[PDB]
Amino acid sequence: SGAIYVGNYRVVNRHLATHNDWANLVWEDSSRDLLVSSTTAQGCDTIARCDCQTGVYYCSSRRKHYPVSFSKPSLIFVEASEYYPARYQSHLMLAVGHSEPGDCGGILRCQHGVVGIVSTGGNGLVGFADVRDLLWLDEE
Ligand SMILES: COCC(=O)Nc1c(Cl)cc(C)cc1OCc1ncccn1
Ligand SMILES: [Zn+2]
Repeated sequence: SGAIYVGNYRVVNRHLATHNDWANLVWEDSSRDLLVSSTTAQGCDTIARCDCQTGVYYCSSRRKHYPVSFSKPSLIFVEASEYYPARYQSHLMLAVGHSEPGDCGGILRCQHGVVGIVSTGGNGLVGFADVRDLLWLDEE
């Protein structure tokens, strides 16, 4: 589990969104595994605006933050889980890093701020849904 809290937005994995998220919906995209809902309080996270390929992510199944190198956001074939059929995920970055299902929502961050959240992994893979292209998270 986990979310990004930027401005009056809450960014979560679409597959982990609650009824309150869906009832206060701003934007969602199944191909990216992302959903954004509105919040009453302002958040403290800042979004990175960059092309970094190194950063640090939080792994709840280890209670640890790990430094990683990660690929650029791409369209990458993702095998079945309980939430989607084997399908093509978009805006996804991969790293070698330990991963299990409930890890989704952990933040990946670089020197500029929040890069994305955990979404996929296995087999020593961890996939991050990128948020750096969502420039509107910084306004309104
Ligand atoms: C074995 O069931 C699939 C599963 O839940 N795997 C998975 C794992 Cl190990 C870890 C995370 C955080 C997400 C995951 O799910 C998305 C996903 N499905 C498949 C392949 C890669 N990423
Ligand atoms: Zn960066």
